[PDB]
Amino acid sequence: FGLIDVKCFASSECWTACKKVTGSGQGKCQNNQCRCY
Repeated sequence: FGLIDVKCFASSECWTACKKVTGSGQGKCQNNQCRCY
């Protein structure tokens, strides 16, 4: 679904990230990248 490359500080950031772009705040960080569903 959502896959991005911006530095995760935590999965919970990916939420605000995915939300900033779209709103689809349901996500998880990988390593230092991040993904929404």
